[PDB]
Amino acid sequence: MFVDNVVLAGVVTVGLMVAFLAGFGYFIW
Amino acid sequence: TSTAYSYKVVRQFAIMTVVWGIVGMGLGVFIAAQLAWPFLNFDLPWTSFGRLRPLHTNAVIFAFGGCALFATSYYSVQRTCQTTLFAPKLAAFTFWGWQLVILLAAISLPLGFTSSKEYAELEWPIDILITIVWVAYAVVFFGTLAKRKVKHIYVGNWFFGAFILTVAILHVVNNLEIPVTAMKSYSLYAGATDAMVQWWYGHNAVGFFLTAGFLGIMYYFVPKQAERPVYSYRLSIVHFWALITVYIWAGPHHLHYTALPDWAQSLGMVMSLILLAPSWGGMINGMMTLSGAWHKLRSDPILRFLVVSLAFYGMSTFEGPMMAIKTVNALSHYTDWTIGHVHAGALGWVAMVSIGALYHLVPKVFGREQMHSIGLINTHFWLATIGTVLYIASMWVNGIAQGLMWRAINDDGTLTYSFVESLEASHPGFVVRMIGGAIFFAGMLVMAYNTWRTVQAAKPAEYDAA
Amino acid sequence: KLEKNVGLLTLFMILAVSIGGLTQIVPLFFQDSVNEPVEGMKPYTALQLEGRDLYIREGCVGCHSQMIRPFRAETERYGHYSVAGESVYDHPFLWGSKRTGPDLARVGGRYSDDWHRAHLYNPRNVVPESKMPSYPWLVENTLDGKDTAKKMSALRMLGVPYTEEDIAGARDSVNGKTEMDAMVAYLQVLGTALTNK
Amino acid sequence: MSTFWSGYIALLTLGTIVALFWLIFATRKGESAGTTDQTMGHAFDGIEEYDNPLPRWWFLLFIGTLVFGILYLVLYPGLGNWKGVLPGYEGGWTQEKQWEREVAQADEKYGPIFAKYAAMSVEEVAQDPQAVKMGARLFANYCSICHGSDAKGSLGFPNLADQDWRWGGDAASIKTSILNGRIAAMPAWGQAIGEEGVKNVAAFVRKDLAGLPLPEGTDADLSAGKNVYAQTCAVCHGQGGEGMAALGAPKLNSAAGWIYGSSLGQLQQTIRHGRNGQMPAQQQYLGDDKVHLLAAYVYSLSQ
Ligand code: HEC
Ligand code: HEC
Ligand code: HEC
Ligand code: HEM
Ligand code: HEM
Ligand SMILES: [Ca+2]
Ligand SMILES: [Ca+2]
Ligand SMILES: [Cu+2]
Repeated sequence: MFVDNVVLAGVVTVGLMVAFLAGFGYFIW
Repeated sequence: TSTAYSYKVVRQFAIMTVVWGIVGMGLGVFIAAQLAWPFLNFDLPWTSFGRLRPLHTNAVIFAFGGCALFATSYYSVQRTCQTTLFAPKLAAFTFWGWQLVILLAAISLPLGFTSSKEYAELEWPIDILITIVWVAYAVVFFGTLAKRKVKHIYVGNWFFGAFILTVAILHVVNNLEIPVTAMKSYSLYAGATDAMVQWWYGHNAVGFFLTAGFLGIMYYFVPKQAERPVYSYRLSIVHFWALITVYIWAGPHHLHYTALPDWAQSLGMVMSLILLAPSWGGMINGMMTLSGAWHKLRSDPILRFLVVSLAFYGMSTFEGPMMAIKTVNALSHYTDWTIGHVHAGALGWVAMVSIGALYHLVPKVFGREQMHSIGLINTHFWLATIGTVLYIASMWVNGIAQGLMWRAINDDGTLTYSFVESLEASHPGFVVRMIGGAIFFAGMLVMAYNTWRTVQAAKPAEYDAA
Repeated sequence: KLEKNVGLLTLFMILAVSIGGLTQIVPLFFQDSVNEPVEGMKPYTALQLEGRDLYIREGCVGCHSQMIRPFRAETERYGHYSVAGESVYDHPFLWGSKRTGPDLARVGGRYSDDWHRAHLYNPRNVVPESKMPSYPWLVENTLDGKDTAKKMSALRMLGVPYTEEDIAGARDSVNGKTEMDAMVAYLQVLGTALTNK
Repeated sequence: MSTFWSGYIALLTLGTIVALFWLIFATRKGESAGTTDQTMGHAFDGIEEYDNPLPRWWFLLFIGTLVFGILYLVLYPGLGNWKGVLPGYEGGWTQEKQWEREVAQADEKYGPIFAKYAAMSVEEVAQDPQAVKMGARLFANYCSICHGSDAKGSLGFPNLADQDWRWGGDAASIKTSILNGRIAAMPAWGQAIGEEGVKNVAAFVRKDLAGLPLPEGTDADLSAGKNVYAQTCAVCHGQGGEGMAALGAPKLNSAAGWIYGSSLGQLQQTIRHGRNGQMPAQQQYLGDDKVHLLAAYVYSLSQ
């Protein structure tokens, strides 16, 4: 895929959301 | 006498909350399908996407979310300060009034009468009606507060009260418009100024209508369902005032890298980032309340709803600040990612919490000890969760794909993708989202059936007295 | 405490909630850069104005942005990044918030009237993989120009410098034209103001 | 922005931040610093509230955000007219300024490639594969929507891939088409020629010129058609329908290059009401460089 600063910002933002959700989600079990 | 809570209006607004939930989310599924398969536009002006979209929007926010807010606030305030609703008939007026508003939306928007201003699309006569109904609502609520029993006012009503006042201000300011004809007006503002008024209004719409008001909901029902005390009253103070003040500033995060001046844009980003803290103070206060009683989650699906609701709330009040960063918005803006965020908050926070709240209150208000089937509350929970997650996922995929493809440059500087290539890339996403939303909608039907079954049971249902 | 005081809580709420509005909206009323038209620019012509209101009624904004962001790739794709002065007479503004379809801030003269007609009549017919709705009724409907005068009067009242010449016979500028005529007329002026000043 | 407004904005923004700090701390004073579990004595319904401390981490987060906000404001425009102190942008930072850099940087990076191609003849550029691929990339973004993603067109819009050219298929002609645009003008013959006249030339062009068969039992006067064509049509399309590239009049001795259909009826409509195809000029939107590469690409297509 095409990689830019902005694309990276977006990707790590979404990743962070996955992390927050995953953490919270398993945290609820 | 009259020292029996007025449950009538709450009853009406509850039922109608489920009804408009169905109608609105149905519309959602439908226009999603239109985005997947354009033939569903049917070459008819009143059923084309452009017109139906704001119908979905208004039905789902002001009709569904709205009625949820009415039922919840009227129940909650009455019990939380222990008196019958002030001016109960005026509350009845706010019911039929609000219904008239929604019906006017349903007729007018497919007919083509729209301001084109997001979440403010209804034309001026309807804006007048709304203002009137809202003033009445304010009188009923703040009046009920003014004639409470306890010295203190519960923080749930700080949020409700705030929501009411600021929504009134918002609505009046952003809908200042010269009427040209019966159903056509021009905005007072234009260009960048209009954009700013619009998104001050627009964001503070979800900020107070869909955040504050529903934080009120959370603050009554989470502790009431869990039967635990509210964690950290100090937090309630901090997070309330800080949210109530910082959120207003968050307007410009919509207009990043637009014709809006740089200074405003920045003010919006900075304050959107500050906003992270109070917002989370909400979900912290909600969840830490459940500490110790987590074993209830496998037991009680209503509580499941409320908690998971807080999960999505935090997630989107984290996602939001992130996307409010100019460099991130640089990719996110105009993409399906925005919509993804939207429905993360919408399905996951607003919808879930109002669902839970209704599942709690509807039996009570209908003189009944509980819902007809708790099992269907659980199956509803799973349908709604799966649906929300699918929706979110498909929109992240689509959004990243779009932003990326749109700005994708080759080694020789030329643009990598045609807009149509991005469009085509998005179709699987459109279909998955259509299915996720469909599933959530199915859950809503399950709720409708359940609620109906319990509604059947008693004609005289004035139980509860205190 | 002020927890027990209804009017004090109410007051400090209305106070706390106002600061952002006062600090963001108010100074824009007086900022020049966002109130100055592009120098060349005129108000929308009766037909253009009518077509813009058609664009509004059909929900075009819902898939189409009119706001080019100052990035190289958006510049390359659409043209010169949008300027505040371009939307100075837009009651109400039609910057997008979504791009289901491409940005239209400068559809300008990028396409022929004929193309716009075919494509609005059936987008799939010219762009097979379009997700855009067909808008054939635009052809079957005729503008009578009844309210154009009123509309322009209202917009002048709101600041838009319509001439008496403009308002007078704004009707016969429009009467008999089809809605499709008006929509096309509107689309063909978008973003033109800047690139020929 | 007038200074008064700049000051007003800054003062209010800062006052709000200060107020926020004051709020977080003032809320914080009797901090247990522990979960504690005490409760306060007033009941709302069912609900009661613990007097708990703010989570230290949440506190930290909140403060950090405000600090970041002050830092951002100092770095970047926002308060008033204050210009950014951020390093590397002289006279501060604005979105426009940022844009100028990205373009300028791009121009420095890619400028030679464009430059290299510009010296070369359009015919020379087509030879270079690298150039063609670049041109194709350009084509999809700006030219695909009308001429098809395959450049093979549709009804109303020329197939650029084939060997049939309306305005000529030499490099110079193609480049001119793209650069300056093109408007064709088939005048309408309906009134001038009569309905029967229309039917007749249509039939003549389809059968006798284009070598297409006529629909069963359509008694058109092909002789009449022929005469009409010679009288009127031959002037622009040539007699025998070679067509004239000068006028963008297409050849009529083959339906292959026709953009308005080849059925008797469609021919009749073309003849009766005329045609005014428009190829928009790209000189303004794309500029000489891009246009040059595109001419190269389109030229390349047909070989
Ligand atoms: C969302 C459901 C759509 C609505 C409503 C409208 N448009 Fe659209 N449009 C859409 C897509 C997916 C595309 C790209 C594919 C295509 O058909 O070209 C478009 C494109 C346009 C264009 C061409 C823009 C360009 O290529 O530069 C124009 C001029 C345009 N659309 C006009 C338009 C108007 C006037 C409509 C409102 C009634 C409108 N569109 C609605 C999808 C959607
Ligand atoms: C649609 C809105 C147009 C866009 C964008 C482009 N072209 Fe086109 N082109 C179009 C039409 C309707 C015609 C026929 C004109 C006529 O005589 O009726 C054309 C023609 C050309 C030609 C000449 C073809 C010939 O036979 O001589 C060329 C070289 C040309 N077009 C190429 C081209 C490129 C490179 C452009 C993209 C930016 C492009 N066209 C866009 C329709 C339109
Ligand atoms: C003078 C120059 C005129 C005259 C007198 C005629 N035509 Fe022809 N024509 C002309 C142009 C510039 C074009 C291109 C139109 C466009 O591309 O928009 C045409 C085209 C046609 C076509 C369509 C070919 C296609 O489908 O692509 C037909 C069928 C046609 N012309 C035939 C025709 C006949 C029968 C007329 C004589 C009375 C005739 N033309 C005259 C230019 C001109
Ligand atoms: C701190 C809290 C929040 C912040 C800072 C925030 C920020 C944002 C941002 C940056 C966007 C993208 C705007 C754009 O690029 O066009 C957005 C869109 C949106 N968000 Fe949030 N968000 C928050 C919470 C929420 C929540 C909880 C909801 C729940 C419904 C919500 C609903 C929406 C809606 C409806 C839009 C779309 C507005 C439009 O149509 O353009 N937001 N928000
Ligand atoms: C339950 C299934 C739902 C489905 C399938 C659905 C579908 C959709 C679709 C397809 C769009 C337009 C997307 C686009 O233009 O790209 C949309 C917009 C929107 N929906 Fe829903 N929706 C659902 C429920 C809800 C709910 C419960 C809310 C509650 C607030 C909501 C709020 C919104 C908002 C605010 C927008 C506008 C977003 C924007 O302007 O950026 N939706 N929805
Ligand atoms: Ca309105
Ligand atoms: Ca939007
Ligand atoms: Cu916002």
